[PDB]
Amino acid sequence: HSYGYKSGTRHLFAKKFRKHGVPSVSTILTNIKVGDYVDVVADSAVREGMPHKYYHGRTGIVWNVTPRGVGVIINKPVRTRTLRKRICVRFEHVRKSRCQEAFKAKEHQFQAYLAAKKAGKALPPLQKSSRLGGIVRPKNVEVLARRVADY
Amino acid sequence: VKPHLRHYQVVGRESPSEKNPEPTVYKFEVFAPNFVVAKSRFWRMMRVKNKVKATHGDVLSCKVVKDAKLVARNYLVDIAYYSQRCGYTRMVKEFRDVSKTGAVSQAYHDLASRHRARYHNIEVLNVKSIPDHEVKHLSIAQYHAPNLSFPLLQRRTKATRKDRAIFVKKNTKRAVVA
Amino acid sequence: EYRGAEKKLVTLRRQAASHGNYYLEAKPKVAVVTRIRGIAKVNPKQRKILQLLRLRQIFNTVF
Amino acid sequence: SKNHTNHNQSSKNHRNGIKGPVPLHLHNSKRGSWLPALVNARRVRKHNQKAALKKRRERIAAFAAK
Amino acid sequence: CAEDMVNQIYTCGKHFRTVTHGMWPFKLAPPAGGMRQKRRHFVEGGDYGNRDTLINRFLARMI
RNA sequence: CUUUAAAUGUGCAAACAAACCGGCCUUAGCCAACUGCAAGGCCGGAAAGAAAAGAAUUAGAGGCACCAAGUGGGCCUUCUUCGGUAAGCGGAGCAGGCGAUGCGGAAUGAACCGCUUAGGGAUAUGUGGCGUCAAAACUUAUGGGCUCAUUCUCGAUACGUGAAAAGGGUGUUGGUGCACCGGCCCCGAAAAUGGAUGACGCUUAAGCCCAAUUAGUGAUUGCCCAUUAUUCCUUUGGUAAGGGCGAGAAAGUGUAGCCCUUCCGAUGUAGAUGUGGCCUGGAGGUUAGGACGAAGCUUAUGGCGUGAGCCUAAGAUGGACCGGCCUCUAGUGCAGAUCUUGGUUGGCGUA
RNA sequence: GGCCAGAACCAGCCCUUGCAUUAUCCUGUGGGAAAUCCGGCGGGGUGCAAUGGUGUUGGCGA
Ligand SMILES: [K+]
Ligand SMILES: [Mg+2]
Ligand SMILES: [Mg+2]
Ligand SMILES: [Mg+2]
Ligand SMILES: [Mg+2]
Ligand SMILES: [Mg+2]
Ligand SMILES: [Mg+2]
Ligand SMILES: [Mg+2]
Ligand SMILES: [Mg+2]
Ligand SMILES: [Mg+2]
Ligand code: NA
Ligand code: NA
Ligand code: NA
Repeated sequence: HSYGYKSGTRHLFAKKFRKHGVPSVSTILTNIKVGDYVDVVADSAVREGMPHKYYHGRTGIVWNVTPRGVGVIINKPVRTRTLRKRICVRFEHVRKSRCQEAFKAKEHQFQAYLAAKKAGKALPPLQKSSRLGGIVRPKNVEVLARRVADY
Repeated sequence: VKPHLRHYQVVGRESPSEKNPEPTVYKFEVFAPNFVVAKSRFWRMMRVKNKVKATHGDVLSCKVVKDAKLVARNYLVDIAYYSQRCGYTRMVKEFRDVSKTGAVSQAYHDLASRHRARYHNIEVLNVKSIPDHEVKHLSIAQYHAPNLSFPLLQRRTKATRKDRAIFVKKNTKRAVVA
Repeated sequence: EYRGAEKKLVTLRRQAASHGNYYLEAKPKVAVVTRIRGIAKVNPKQRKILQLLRLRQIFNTVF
Repeated sequence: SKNHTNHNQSSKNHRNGIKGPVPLHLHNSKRGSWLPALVNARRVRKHNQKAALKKRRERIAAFAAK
Repeated sequence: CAEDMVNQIYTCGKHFRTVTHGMWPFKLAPPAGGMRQKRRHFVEGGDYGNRDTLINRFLARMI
């Protein structure tokens, strides 16, 4: 009915219950470099440098840092292809991303294994699958049946 | 004909976990066409009563139960079926067959004929053979009298398949066509 | 190898049954899948899954 | 005389597919970024180019001599 | 040999993917004797779904 | 309106232009300073190249351009819905269809069910069926129950085209010391040409709800029908794959295909493109025919080609011109425009 | 005349018991004559495997 910038954001841009208030000091002290992965989540209590409502859950990479602002590259599908959009936001509307955590853990674990092998220590025994079979000794046995009282 | 159901026994468990390192083992009896349907009924009962889904469970064994020698007995079948506008209904009937499987198949056909109930809406609670002095219905009680006898009337006896004919002579056994 | 594996399973099951416990079998590792419906009025998602599984005709089979 | 629908549009879009995005290492321009850092980066790049020319000259001389 | 291929497929060996990716999909004939109902699950009296080790009799009329 | 809050969704990542581990060079970029942080490079090292824990799969070649057509009235269905009393009504969301498409079924139907299409055999199926029409139980069973219906009316293939409260007959079920509560049938149930489970008919069903496959005898699939599946033969085209160089073989896009083997696809309206693809009047060349009969015309005249078409035969037709091949050229192919000109025709020996 | 038929042979293709489990089971020795039925004790039937060729004999054809 009207193509305003903030149309239909009554629930999107709204603070959670009993969690109102301006940003904290850890947010102010967080450090962002070029090439980091960040999440774009709007803060309703700042109102300066907010992103458009399209970018509220997306993840991107940092390409630019200014005194109080960040530049993020975010993918956007338009018809038959995907664009690379560049948006400028304040530093309060971004948050460091844990999307590569498992990959970095894998790399560290492999390096630790290599160090242990070179040193000569004994590696832990490998895990055993749960899809194998064996003898089952049951402590309790019951009878499964529909009774009269059930209905 | 031989009965169209079988007597199965399914034994199962929930997969052990850290919160549940020693789960309980249950035993289930069901009359089914094959063991895949037996397992399906088992897991339905387990989910509906014990809050255990098939995707976190274990089946320890499924086997088919053998039957007793052929003897004419009276069977009590305790059964329950569902239909809309009636809710769940539980009924008890006495049958007269040569095995538990036969009695239960009779019960299924009877329920289908008299109440339009189907296999996935029927549930069997208990089946047992009762002595001849515990029968409370005359239609079943009349078959264990000591002097029971009757003739065979209105017999529509046909011919062997190889000897059937289309036209035969009027007062003769001679086939004219076929 | 096949004969030995079968015999070993038989002895293990008998040993459990004599004492009154149960034996849990190893879960199946292989399945055989065949397509029983033809190519008409299929959703895009299921179409892609069948293409990835290599079942593009009726009565095609894979492991 | 004015009608709107989104009926055939997804199928049309997927006929020649949704193309994925360009890899981030391509078209990696720096125009419009923070000027104070941009200037220092330019100076360092100039020095690097001079160093590369000198290194090639040294390689050529070594190969010729031995 | 062919027994190597059979063993790998049957036991899910270390070359299961190689052996099955190097094959064309199997193209079978319709089951002689007919199906039951292609629009219902096997549990309901139809044909589709998982039928455990009863798939072998189904396939023995198609191979 | 609201904290709580799903199912279906939606963004990013998962080792070869990436990232890791210790020298060195450059820059003021930051900081009181630097050998600290930032940025761009050089040098050297490691590398289950991604283990084990359910630990992917692919009829899985990535990227980049140029030129142009048609279209811009849509409609139906499944779920979700707003307006409207409603509607074969108006407006939307997701997907599938028809349009543009036949074939096998629902007696009939754009859209329902099955299946999707080169020219043909054999075998087996899907949807639907097995009293006759009409292929199949020459009316199967050595299966269990239920039902009698007197003028539109007992039932009897979904989508879909026959109905409500209330009331009764025959078979059963809770309760107990009569009440209720379901299966089938009857009443409630009233229109205009004569008529419709498709028709006949069917009642120890050929009806309804279940269940079998030759029957308590003992392993496995009763049988009938597709433009589908499997297999065999032939054609045609490839993002094609190999071999060769007594009648036979050309170093080859396209032929009467240079020869042989092999695998995969084949429908289509508007539209695009290809073809040693067909045809008509004339020009430059080349090779030929005709008074022992050219062109034109006739056909139960056959032969060849998927086809447009080409060629021979006979004329008890004609009487002077004309064929093939390679290039060039254009006033170059007709079934329909209330098409244009000429001839004919039924009505009709009628008004 | 390979014009029409029959039989035969090669190749290919279509068709045409075993071991596991055997027990809520089998079999002797208070209730309703006997049986059906319920407690004591003793002895023990269903999931896998086993068109293409190469001649021959007649008919029609002088
Ligand atoms: K329009
Ligand atoms: Mg069928
Ligand atoms: Mg049109
Ligand atoms: Mg169709
Ligand atoms: Mg017939
Ligand atoms: Mg075509
Ligand atoms: Mg056209
Ligand atoms: Mg001219
Ligand atoms: Mg004629
Ligand atoms: Mg013209
Ligand atoms: Na248009
Ligand atoms: Na009919
Ligand atoms: Na004309």
